Amino acid sequence: APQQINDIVHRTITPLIEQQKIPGMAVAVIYQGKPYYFTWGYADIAKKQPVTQQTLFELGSVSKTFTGVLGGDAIARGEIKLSDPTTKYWPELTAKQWNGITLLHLATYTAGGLPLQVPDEVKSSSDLLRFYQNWQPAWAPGTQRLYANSSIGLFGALAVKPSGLSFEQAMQTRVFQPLKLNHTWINVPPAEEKNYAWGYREGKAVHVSPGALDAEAYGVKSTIEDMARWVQSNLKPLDINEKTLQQGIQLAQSRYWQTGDMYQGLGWEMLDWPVNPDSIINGSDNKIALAARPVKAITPPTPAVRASWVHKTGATGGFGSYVAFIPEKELGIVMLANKNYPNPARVDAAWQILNALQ
Ligand SMILES: C[C@@H](C(=O)O)N(c1ccccc1)S(C)(=O)=O
Ligand SMILES: C[C@@H](C(=O)O)N(c1ccccc1)S(C)(=O)=O
Ligand SMILES: C[C@@H](C(=O)O)N(c1ccccc1)S(C)(=O)=O
Repeated sequence: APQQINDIVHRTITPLIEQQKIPGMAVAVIYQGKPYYFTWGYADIAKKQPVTQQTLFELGSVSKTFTGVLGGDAIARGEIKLSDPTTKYWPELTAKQWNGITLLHLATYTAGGLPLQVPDEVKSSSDLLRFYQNWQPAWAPGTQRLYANSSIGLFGALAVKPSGLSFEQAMQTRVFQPLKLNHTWINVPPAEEKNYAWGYREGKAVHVSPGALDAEAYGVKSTIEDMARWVQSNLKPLDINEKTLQQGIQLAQSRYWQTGDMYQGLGWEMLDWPVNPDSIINGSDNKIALAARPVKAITPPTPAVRASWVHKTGATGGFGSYVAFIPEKELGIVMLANKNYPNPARVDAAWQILNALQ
């Protein structure tokens, strides 16, 4: 590999792994249309299985970027509009607080205080309906952002309804397959089980537990190679042959809301490049990232801005991931680990690497 890339990546990631006690890690740097891969440690400690370029990691909330692009593709297909009322796609949602809550609000966490999690007690479809029917907003729509699986997860479920496809079938056929992400999964198939890393939490091997809206909010598993291809697809949407997917990728990077110095896309979040590293590093801490914050509407949304830092953190109980890229520089990074270690450590490492290369 180019020595600059080798050195920049190793000098940043080796200490990170040591400090954070990460059992296994894979990193991709995407530099001018080419990926460079690096791996460390163990996918399975007990079985002594190393992390390889074929190891599957749980992406956790990085999955929301796939959800956002799938939703973008459904808009491009003319199947949904972000301006449509939620009730158009879920007519059983008759409670009055839903008047004025659109798919845009669901997609961007601005419905007015939908909770981070769907309650664990929600086990059935009828339970889910009751939950949303009985939910009371703290805020008028389009006024406060509160990061929420119950928000974007419902967006993903509704976005695919006109197609008649299940969320998994829509994702596979409309996103994974056209982009040749052949080792990216909502449900890991038996053929891939030998590559599926264990997550580690408090010294125990764990995989993500089933939950309502899991696929839509945090349920994708992928390899470092497929994730590098995902970054390249989001860096160069016009190279995608399928018109609706090409458009959907771009719609996910449109800037719909601003809070502080960040802009909310569909799944993706964006800041102007060059960024203040303190703002992305400190801003990534859950003390800010999961907080309720006022939003300014961007009226109308800015189309995807080339000079942006585009990124997403995400975790499950046993995994921690980060993806960031800068379209104007054709530059990106993917960091996948089988421990949920703090967001700011991820973002700090990514910025050190990308800043040294840009
Ligand atoms: C960088 C550029 C491209 O596709 O070559 N564009 C882009 C802008 C934002 C995000 C991703 C790509 S584009 C289609 O505006 O010219
Ligand atoms: C906060 C969020 C994430 O970091 O991806 N979630 C999480 C919460 C606790 C532990 C691990 C992850 S999630 C996937 O539940 O939304
Ligand atoms: C992330 C997930 C998991 O099992 O890994 N968990 C979860 C549990 C209930 C609802 C949503 C997510 S978690 C946060 O306990 O680790």
